[PDB]
Amino acid sequence: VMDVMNRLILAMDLMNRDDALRVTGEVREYIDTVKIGYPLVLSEGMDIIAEFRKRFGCRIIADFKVADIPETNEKICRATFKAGADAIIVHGFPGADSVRACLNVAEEMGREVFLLTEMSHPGAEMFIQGAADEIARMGVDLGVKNYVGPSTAPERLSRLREIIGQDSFLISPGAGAQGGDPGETLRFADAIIVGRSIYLADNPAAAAAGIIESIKDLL
Amino acid sequence: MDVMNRLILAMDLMNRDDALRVTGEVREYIDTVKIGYPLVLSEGMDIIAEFRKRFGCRIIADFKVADIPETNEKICRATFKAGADAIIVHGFPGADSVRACLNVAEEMGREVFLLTEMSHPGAEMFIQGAADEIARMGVDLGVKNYVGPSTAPERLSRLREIIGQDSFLISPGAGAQGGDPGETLRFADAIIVGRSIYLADNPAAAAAGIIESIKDLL
Ligand SMILES: O=c1cc(O)n([C@@H]2O[C@H](COP(=O)(O)O)[C@@H](O)[C@H]2O)c(=O)[nH]1
Ligand SMILES: O=c1cc(O)n([C@@H]2O[C@H](COP(=O)(O)O)[C@@H](O)[C@H]2O)c(=O)[nH]1
Repeated sequence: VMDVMNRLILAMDLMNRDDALRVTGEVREYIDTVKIGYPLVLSEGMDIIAEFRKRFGCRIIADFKVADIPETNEKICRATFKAGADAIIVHGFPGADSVRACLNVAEEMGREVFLLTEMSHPGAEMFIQGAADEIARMGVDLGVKNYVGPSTAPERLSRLREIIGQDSFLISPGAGAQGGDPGETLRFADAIIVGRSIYLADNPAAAAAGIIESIKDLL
Repeated sequence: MDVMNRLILAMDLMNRDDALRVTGEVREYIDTVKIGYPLVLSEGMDIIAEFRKRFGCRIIADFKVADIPETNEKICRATFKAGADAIIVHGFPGADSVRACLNVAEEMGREVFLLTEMSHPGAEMFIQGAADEIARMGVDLGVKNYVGPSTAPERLSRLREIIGQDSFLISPGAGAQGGDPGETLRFADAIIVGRSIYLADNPAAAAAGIIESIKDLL
């Protein structure tokens, strides 16, 4: 499994190239894994992945929540890996064929798929929560090894870890700004994803170091 | 929304030169183009302004927005800054995520399309069972624009029943995926068509032919 420094993944959702680069550079000593999503990619282009790889010693997870038909999923993954992303995040709710399309490209291209099985925000309760156990089990059946589950619902996160087993790799957003607790989350997740708590802080470095100190015994 | 010939081109080619050439070849038949991540992630968001400059077409950004509300807001803002007229959003992540998109669209004078049910076989596993409830959620939220599948006309008809005749409904899956243009337009306002046109030996003749086959529905 990828070796995530300090069990901490920066969610770089600033939409300005200069700011994203400044903040990411400032926390570089604490984090070697960066999640880049559409807020930044749609603002600055896929070349932002190239610039991050040039500037920092960071793994790149493309948080694109892939959610299309299999044929379109295939193209999205091909474009994303071509640009230099190490991994891509895909939704499981569109079903098994859509997930397998992504797995097949990642296999061909030598990269990784993460499966998002359940989400951290209130709206996740309406439709996703009820499908989550089955989406997770479908992931296991398809051979998915990397997963995403919510920091804001420890009870649900614990169940996800059960389903996927101790050998699978699990990352979790929702600590900090959304109210999730880093320590409790790391009881089940391999790494926490953290965005605003860090990138909106007056001192992103101090904020990152503070999170890390709070979980020191877990490293 | 007034779509020429009830036909929306899904431009999923991933090369700028081919995308522009093929769109130019069928321009006389359409005035609405769906641009998705295959083209955008390959060529950049500047392609949206390039299409408007070359064709003056309306642009629907098919980004299947499916994140938390805060991120959805950022995605729509970036998308509309690029010149998109409309954006397609998933309903499965729930109401707050959809409302986030509605807010930005209102702020920038754009439209949100709610994808309530999909066209491919995997849609049966999780989406189909939620689809009616997602459509009702759209109605509750004041959504007026919807997306549903040409490959399942009985499901598309049910979607039309829920949203009413006043809402706008577009539908992918005709052609390559096996849907029928004429049957689909019994329920949808417009059909979305990609491969049947953009992979055809002669895209212009392909578009013309589809239109010929539905000429009585125009
Ligand atoms: O269920 C999920 C899945 C996500 O990818 N995310 C993503 O994780 C990040 C969380 O950032 P933040 O720490 O600012 O709340 C955002 O990029 C968001 O899109 C989430 O918040 N909840
Ligand atoms: O349920 C859906 C929703 C879609 O947006 N689409 C999109 O509609 C287009 C269909 O293209 P095609 O005519 O080549 O099958 C693709 O861009 C696809 O991503 C779909 O096929 N099914």
